Amino acid sequence: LEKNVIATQLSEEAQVKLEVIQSLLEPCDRTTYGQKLREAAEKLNVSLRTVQRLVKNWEQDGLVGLTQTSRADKGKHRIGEFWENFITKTYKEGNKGSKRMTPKQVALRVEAKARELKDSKPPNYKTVLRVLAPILEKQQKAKSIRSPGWRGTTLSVKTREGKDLSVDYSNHVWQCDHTRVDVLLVDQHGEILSRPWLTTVIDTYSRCIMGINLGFDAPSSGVVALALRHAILPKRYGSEYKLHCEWGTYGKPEHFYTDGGKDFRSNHLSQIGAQLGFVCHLRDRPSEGGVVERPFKTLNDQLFSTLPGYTGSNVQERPEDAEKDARLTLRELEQLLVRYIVDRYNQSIDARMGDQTRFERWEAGLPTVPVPIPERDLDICLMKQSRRTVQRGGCLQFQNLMYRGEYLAGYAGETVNLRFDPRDITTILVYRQENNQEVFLTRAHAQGLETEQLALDEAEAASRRLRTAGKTISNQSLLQEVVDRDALVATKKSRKERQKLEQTVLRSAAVDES
Amino acid sequence: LEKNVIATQLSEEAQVKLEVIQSLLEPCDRTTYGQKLREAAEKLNVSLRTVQRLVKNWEQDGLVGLTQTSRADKGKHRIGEFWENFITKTYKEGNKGSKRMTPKQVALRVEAKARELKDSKPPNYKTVLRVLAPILEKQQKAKSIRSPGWRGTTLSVKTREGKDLSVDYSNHVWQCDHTRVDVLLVDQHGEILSRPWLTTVIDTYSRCIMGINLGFDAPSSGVVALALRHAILPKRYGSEYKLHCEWGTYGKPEHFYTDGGKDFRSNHLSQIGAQLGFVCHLRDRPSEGGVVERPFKTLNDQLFSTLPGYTGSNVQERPEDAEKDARLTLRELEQLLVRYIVDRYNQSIDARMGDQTRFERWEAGLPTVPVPIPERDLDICLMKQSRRTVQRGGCLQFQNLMYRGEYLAGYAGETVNLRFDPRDITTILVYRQENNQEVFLTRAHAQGLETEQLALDEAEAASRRLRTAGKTISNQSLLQEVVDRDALKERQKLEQTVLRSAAVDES
Amino acid sequence: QRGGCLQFQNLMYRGEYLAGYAGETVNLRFDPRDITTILVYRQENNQEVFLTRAHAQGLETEQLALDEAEAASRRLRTAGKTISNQSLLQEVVDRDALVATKKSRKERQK
DNA sequence: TGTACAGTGACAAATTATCTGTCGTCGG
DNA sequence: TGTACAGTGACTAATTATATGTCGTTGT
Ligand SMILES: [Mg+2]
Ligand SMILES: [Mg+2]
Repeated sequence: LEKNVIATQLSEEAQVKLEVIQSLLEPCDRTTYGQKLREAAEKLNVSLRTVQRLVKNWEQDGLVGLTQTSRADKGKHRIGEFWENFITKTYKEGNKGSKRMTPKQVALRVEAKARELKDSKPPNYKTVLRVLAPILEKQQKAKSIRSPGWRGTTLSVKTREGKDLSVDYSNHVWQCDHTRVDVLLVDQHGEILSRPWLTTVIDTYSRCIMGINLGFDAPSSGVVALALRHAILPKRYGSEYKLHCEWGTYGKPEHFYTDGGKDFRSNHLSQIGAQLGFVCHLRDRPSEGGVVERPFKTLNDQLFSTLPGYTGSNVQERPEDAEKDARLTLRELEQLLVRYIVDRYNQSIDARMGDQTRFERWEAGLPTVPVPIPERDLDICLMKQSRRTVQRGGCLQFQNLMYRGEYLAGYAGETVNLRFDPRDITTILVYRQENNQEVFLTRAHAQGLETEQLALDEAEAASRRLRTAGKTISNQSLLQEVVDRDALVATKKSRKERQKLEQTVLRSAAVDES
Repeated sequence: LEKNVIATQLSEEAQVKLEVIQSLLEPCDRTTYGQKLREAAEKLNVSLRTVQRLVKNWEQDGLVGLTQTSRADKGKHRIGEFWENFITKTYKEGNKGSKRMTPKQVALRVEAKARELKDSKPPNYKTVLRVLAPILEKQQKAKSIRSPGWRGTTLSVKTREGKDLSVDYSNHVWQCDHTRVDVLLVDQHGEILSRPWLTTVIDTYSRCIMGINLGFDAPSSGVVALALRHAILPKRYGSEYKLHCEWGTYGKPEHFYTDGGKDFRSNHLSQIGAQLGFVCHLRDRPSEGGVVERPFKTLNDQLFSTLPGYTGSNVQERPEDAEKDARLTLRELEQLLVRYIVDRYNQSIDARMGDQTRFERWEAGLPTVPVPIPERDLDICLMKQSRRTVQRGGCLQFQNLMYRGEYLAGYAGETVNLRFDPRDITTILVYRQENNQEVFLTRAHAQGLETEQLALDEAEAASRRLRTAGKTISNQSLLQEVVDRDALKERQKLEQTVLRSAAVDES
Repeated sequence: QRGGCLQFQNLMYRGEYLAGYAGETVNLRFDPRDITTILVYRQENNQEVFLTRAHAQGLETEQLALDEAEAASRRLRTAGKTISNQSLLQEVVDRDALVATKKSRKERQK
């Protein structure tokens, strides 16, 4: 084991004592000790015994023997031990759970106990503040602790299962999460809508952003599936994005690492994982998600805080003009956000490295050039209805719609896996199991509405209105209920319901991409 | 103007110059003074001309003439004006409206313009911070500015009319506004309800709290009417409040001063004010009404922060256990809050004075002891229906309910002023205009409901349900649309039940 | 830093008994001829007190001198400066500033 | 003149470990 | 070992108003 003490900058009295010690450092003759000790007593204006004591402190200890020594009672209160423990316990107990008691309130409890004990001289307010001083101080360091982070090139990710998985190359481990964007948006007229949701997908080996989905829709496994589709497929943008670089990323993960939200623990994402072959993993804590969490802070600082309609990070920062100053449509925010991610964010230097651009680290990081996946083969993203049973005459029933198709009647009594798109359920793909291998059977079409379209949400909402009204349900009556609601909304003086208008602007951006 | 300057912290070099000047205070002779200069040139390691300059700097400035003055460039920037104006206005434009541009982002705009102009030395980010530094300190100072306060016995309350009310004595100007308390309360079963609303009525002259209302209920001209009657009437509290002094505070204001909430700028408070004879006055800014507002910080600091279920003053300071650690019901919180106001707060020192309690100053500050008003005469709190007309058959129809009155058939076709209680609309007081004055006529009653009590929000909720149910309008039909929804829960009804249990304990 | 870590010359140093001092300030002493190991001292009223040793982590085994670590650090700074806030990284800043500015729709009436 | 409670600089008093004299004791 | 950007001490280079000599000029 080891120990040492070193003097800090000497005080002026300690400097003088240093000159006296140097005056007493040379001699070898008892006569010269006597001479220089007596002149040192005169120089310090002290007794000869005092100079002897000073030399002995510098002999048995360092320069810290000729600096002053602090008192033994420094940091001990002179009030009784009962009172110091009473003040300490009263403060701590006053803060259990939701309660928040101030030192002044503690002082009132001290005075109340003093009346019970008939103590004419209890600790006053300043003494209570001093007694609680270190208790309040420690707290202020514990809240502020910095984490070292990782040093680079070697990285692993801690899962909620307690397992640590390494990250070895680009597209080894993707991560994803959603946020509100801190910007208010307007419709194509200039009336306010909502703050949109931004979903990002990001590669853990390179920190390069793989894809995004920006829209008014609340988070869902459908939103995660749209974001995976954009991440995975090769990307191209028209001149209206004004890009100078290309996003240039594509291909599919080996693992997908997420929060514990229902969106990522949904059966829909699990079916996407099994078809594309990328097992999912839940993060242990939000602090393990640093690679996906931090980019939202970076976007707030570099991008969103400069745009009209900025709402601040939270209500306490909200500019009073945030609703007076909203101007961007969703299509215009996406033009800005994609220019930023392609020309700026993915072109910045990768932290934990300093040598490499984030994209260059993705591209050089690849084990091999990934083979592009044809867009039609992201049909895997369709939801599966785990079974339906082929009824007599080849019918299937799904969400109250009745479907028939080109071969189904030969399979009556079997169970088939319907695979469907929630954006348009008027046609469904039917798959069956043969030799424990799922195979394609046919496309099934909702009888009598093959020329229409219906999202699953329209069919579900119209079905509730039919059940509430007490009317029967069939393909024609369900279709009539849907087109009648859109006609009734068209009679409204605003033609607005929040979702109908947010969907109109979102769909207008979605179908302007081509 | 006068123009003086004084030196401080002189010594560090200057004591050597000071000792030189002390050696030179007198032109003793042309022969000897030159020798004193040539001697001082040993203490300062410098020529005769440096010592002659030192003596001239001393004689023309005094002690600051010993100290080295700061350079003329101090606080000026060498980057040139173009860049100094570009950097200053870029920051300012980028923090316009909702934008909050950082100096780093300003530096990026500097590099962008320098690239356009083919400059080679666009100011460095460290110098951008320095150039923007002065206009950041100003912003921080302009937020931090303290205001003094009324000092002594003289006080002039500013209104939105630019008129000031001179507050001369107790009950001259009361004040009121509302706020949330910062504690989550529970029902009598221990499940979460919501954070109550607290109303306070204060007298401006004494700063004594003259009345309160605490409840889950919403700010409304009803909650203001209830705060008014609790303030005006003599106060009684039982032993379960454990009070050791009395809230001996009552009587009628001459003026009532408020924020612009719809509770206060309302016909209902106008009619209360005209019948009680007090004038309604509007607060010009939140910062004029500190006598109402500041009771609320003191209560957070002295009372509510020390109670379980405390929620903080805002969402960034919310204790994460607040939703799990709630324990008090509305009846406990009132039994604590009333004690706090009677034993502590009204008994503490009036801060403007230092030598009176808030209650002592109120009681001594009355121009005379006011007579207690009869509890029946607080029927001026009853809401007014201004212009309903008597139908043939001696009838009045009102919020779907139909009413019959003892002389009312004499006045079919005439117009009547109806006074009613939102807590109990089974009965209506009917007044009519005669000789251009109101005269009382009769106590009309909802026919077939004389044994029954309906509050206005129940008749309203029953009417909404009845309209949407497609059933007919009648006194029972409305009662039928109450008694099921009664018997069969929704937070507002659960809140109302706990609020009712407190009102029961008031009886 | 947590777990008893210190940063010096861009290397990360781990202290042997240091972990209880996270969030505290310490001072430190080393021989410029070899900065693979650093001596950590606590600060007190007139004295530094020797606290523990600390060793460099993630580096090569060969003993690291101080001048050599400065050199490694200027090679990183030189490499970073080759990506000289390079023009792509700024060209965006005008167009971000000019999709805004152009959209003055906050209060436009007829 | 918005406002009033809790936290914070500035100063004074009682207590105690620490530095100084003076003398006595022991060693060279 | 969460994660990566904006603000910040600590040090250095370029520019300048300023302190120091040296001599010429004038007043005493
Ligand atoms: Mg999340
Ligand atoms: Mg208000």
